[PDB]
Amino acid sequence: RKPPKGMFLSQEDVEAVSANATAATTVLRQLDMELVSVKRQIQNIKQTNSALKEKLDGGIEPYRLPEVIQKCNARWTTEEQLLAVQAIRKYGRDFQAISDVIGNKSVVQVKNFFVNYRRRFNIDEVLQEWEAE
Amino acid sequence: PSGVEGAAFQSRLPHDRMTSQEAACFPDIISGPQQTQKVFLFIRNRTLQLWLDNPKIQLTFEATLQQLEAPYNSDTVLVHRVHSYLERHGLINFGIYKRIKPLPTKKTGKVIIIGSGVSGLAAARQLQSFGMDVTLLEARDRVGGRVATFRKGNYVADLGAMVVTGLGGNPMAVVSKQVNMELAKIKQKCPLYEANGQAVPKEKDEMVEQEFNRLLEATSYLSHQLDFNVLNNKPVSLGQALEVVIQLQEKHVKDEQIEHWKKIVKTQEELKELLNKMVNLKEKIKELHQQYKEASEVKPPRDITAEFLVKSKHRDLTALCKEYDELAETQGKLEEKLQELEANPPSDVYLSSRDRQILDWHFANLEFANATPLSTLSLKHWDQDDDFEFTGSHLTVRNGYSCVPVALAEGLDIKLNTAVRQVRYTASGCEVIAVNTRSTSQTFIYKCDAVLCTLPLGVLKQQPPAVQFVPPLPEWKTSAVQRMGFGNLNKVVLCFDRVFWDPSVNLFGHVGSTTASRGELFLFWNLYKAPILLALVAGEAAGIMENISDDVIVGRCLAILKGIFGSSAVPQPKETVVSRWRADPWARGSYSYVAAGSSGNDYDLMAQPITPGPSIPGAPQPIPRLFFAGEHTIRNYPATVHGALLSGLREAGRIADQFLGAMYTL
Amino acid sequence: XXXXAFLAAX
Ligand SMILES: Cc1cc2nc3c(=O)[nH]c(=O)nc-3n(C[C@H](O)[C@H](O)[C@H](O)COP(=O)(O)OP(=O)(O)OC[C@H]3O[C@@H](n4cnc5c(N)ncnc54)[C@H](O)[C@@H]3O)c2cc1C
Repeated sequence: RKPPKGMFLSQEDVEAVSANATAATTVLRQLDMELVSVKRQIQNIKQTNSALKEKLDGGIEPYRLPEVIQKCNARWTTEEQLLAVQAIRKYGRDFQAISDVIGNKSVVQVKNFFVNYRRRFNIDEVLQEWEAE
Repeated sequence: PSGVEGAAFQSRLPHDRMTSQEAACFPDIISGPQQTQKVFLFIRNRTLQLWLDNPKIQLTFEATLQQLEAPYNSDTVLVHRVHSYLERHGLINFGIYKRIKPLPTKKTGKVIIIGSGVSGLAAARQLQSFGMDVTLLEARDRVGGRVATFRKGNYVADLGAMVVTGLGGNPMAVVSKQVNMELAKIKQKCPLYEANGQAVPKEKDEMVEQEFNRLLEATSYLSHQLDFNVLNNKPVSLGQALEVVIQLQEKHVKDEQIEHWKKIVKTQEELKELLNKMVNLKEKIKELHQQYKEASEVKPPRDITAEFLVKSKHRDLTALCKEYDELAETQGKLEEKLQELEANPPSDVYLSSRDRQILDWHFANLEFANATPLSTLSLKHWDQDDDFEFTGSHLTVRNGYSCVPVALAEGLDIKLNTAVRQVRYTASGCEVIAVNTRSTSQTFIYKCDAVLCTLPLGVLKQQPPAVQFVPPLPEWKTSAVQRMGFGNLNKVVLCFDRVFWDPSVNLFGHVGSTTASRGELFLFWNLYKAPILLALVAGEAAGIMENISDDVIVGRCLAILKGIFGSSAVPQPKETVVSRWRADPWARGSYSYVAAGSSGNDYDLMAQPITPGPSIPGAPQPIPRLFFAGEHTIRNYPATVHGALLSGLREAGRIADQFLGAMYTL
Repeated sequence: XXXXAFLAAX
């Protein structure tokens, strides 16, 4: 009922090789062609990838800046308020970006800021202005 | 089994059932009550048992009944019916037994038996046992036919049959009890030696062997489970089936490799797109960094837009740096995966040259067992006797197998050197025209009631006919004779003066250089006490090697031997013998096989006796005059010796029944 | 072996 293990006996395959007197060596040669074409492709992409790998030499170490550690203060300096408004204008709703720009404010505090001063800082206008971009 | 079931087993019979034959002889029993059937069965088994427990003497009905116990010894006519049925079809009192009731004073009916091969001898001994006038016509100057033993001094070696394929249910068991045969076990271990003389490593050995068996099983699965049995309009042979299975293996291998390398490609391309990403990212990070520096240049105090600009670019830059570090992690992962894939590649090939060579040797072994190119065996049916295997280890006859036919020919009327040239069977009897093989003008005529024809299927196959049948065999029997297969197989006896091989090794191989030459001298046997080695030639090679002189052949032999053992170790053979069976005109081959397009059914056709047309027109359809026996006739055990012998016993029973009458069927 | 037992016809 079942072929031996390690033995692969499909209907489609048998009918496919039986058709001709040498459909055997035909299909087998086709497979050899597929095989070699594939390995060629491998060589190719291996070399382009080796080239790209050569470009990235140096990493980004020269361009990495140290990390500011400023604790979150609840009070909003007029400085930090202005930072904020600009940050909105550039980032829109990305509250995280905004928090990182200001540095000593958390995202919740950010949202609060949004709400409280939403009148006085016309934050509506600001957001739509960012949306234009 | 053991007990009376043991006997029923030993006699190739189901201890708990009535066979079709027994049904025919005893239709009152089977159609009747189960109880009685069981009685019958026990009577049969117990008689069997008796004979078997001592087959050196005749088992008379009186004796049988005397040793029977109640209630089984009540219905004495049943006991008698049974005893006779058994005696008749030689399930008992067959072979060579001291006759209790001395042979009948005056004979009855006349039977001419063509050929004193084993089937022949067996039947003849039975027919004589039953009191007919039997006479045998052997073309040769010796008995046995395809049981042939070379002897010179103490050198003794079978060019014919040689192996007893197991004793469980083998009549030959009985015969051996009757005849002094030095039987010896066959140590199954068989080393292989590539063309060079280097032994094949156990790794290789077992791997190949296993893949072989798996291939076979594969073909079988192809055959029965898939009904792969007719490619073109031609039937399919084992050969083609194996070839296909193999080609599918190679193809599958290629598929595996391709899938794998393609996985690797896909991954490589992922890596590519990744790298591109990372590079553009580093560019953006470079430019950002620059801009941040330029914004840091603007020294404080600064209005808030400026401060926002520095803070901004710093945020953005730390961001892109983050992103890039992630991408670098991902690159790490892709790279190690690619090392994994590139580290685990599927098998390079399906079969190497050494592999395919050893495989070829296993195939040569197969072609040897069946004595024919696997291209010829019937895919479906080539293994149909397989379900009747004897149990036990296969043995060899140390003192030459011929010791048996000879022993069978004691007391028989045999005419050696008599080639039968024509068989004439008529409504009123038969006449058989034969010539003296020595002086082929010296003619003989033999007239008789019936003619039992143990002519080798090859001889029957001959064109133009070695033996003429008048009137001609009918279309159905001829066609059966054309469809069947007769194979070829030869042996080379090498007689040296001292043992230079492994005396604990019974058989060892030699792997053929090519596919074509895989049969060519592929196997050796040390079975004899004497320094005698036996080389085999099978397959395609067996037919071609017959057109080559002895000396050349023994040449190639000693060559391979030297290659395996060393040039300063292989003496010249004091005596050398080479069989050519396909040449032998009293054989025309080795034994039969189930050619593609043939089946077992044709073995049955070969057995069916012939009934001649009526002399006077409008006369009753006669008695059957022409009977066939022999190895090619017995569906469940062809190409053997036990096979022959049984066919002989069978026909003798049939013939006797026909002319002396069966009194046990009432 | 296989088939086959040992040295049979098949
Ligand atoms: C090399 C070889 C090895 C074998 N090894 C084994 C083995 O190991 N184990 C096993 O079980 N079986 C084996 N066999 C098969 C077995 O030997 C035979 O099948 C068996 O002897 C069949 O006997 P037979 O009587 O039917 O044929 P035969 O023995 O050939 O009887 C036929 C007789 O008819 C004679 N005859 C032929 N033509 C004429 C004619 N025109 N006129 C008058 N007489 C004629 C022939 O001379 C012959 O004597 C082997 C066969 C061969 C060739």
